[PDB]
Amino acid sequence: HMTKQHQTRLDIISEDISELQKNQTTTMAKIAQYKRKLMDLSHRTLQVLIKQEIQRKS
Amino acid sequence: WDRTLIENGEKITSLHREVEKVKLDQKRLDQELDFILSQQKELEDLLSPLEESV
Amino acid sequence: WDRTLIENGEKITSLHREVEKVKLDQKRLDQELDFILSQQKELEDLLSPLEESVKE
Repeated sequence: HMTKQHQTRLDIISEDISELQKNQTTTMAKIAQYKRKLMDLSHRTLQVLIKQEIQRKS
Repeated sequence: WDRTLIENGEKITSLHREVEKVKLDQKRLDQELDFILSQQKELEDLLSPLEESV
Repeated sequence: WDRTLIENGEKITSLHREVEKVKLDQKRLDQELDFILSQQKELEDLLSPLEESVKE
């Protein structure tokens, strides 16, 4: 009869699944931050490529 | 048997979805990750050439 | 009465491993954020010089 140590283990598993969700939330917020920074870098490099290519023609 | 067998049997199924749900939210997070490492290795490729030239 | 027990013990070990594996992906995933981060920096340092010689 291990019915008691099964419930303990299920608390532990349920405890960890909670922590998991908390991690998913936070790193959701980090991806969001990094995607916004990436859009700024992408623009700025494009401008440089533009201004830079305008230099060519002349 | 205390009916504790019922609670465990119940938690099992509950925890089952949780993980399955969570495994999904993860798959979606991993996808956001590659798209970044992708557009980013592509931004550094466009810049590496014209850096030591300007 | 007993066969049910030995079955839950196995079911619990499954949940236990599914959880362990998901943990590993989060660990890996944060490791990748670190890379992304040290990469956005090098990209920024790499940009300033270029956007300056053109601020004409």
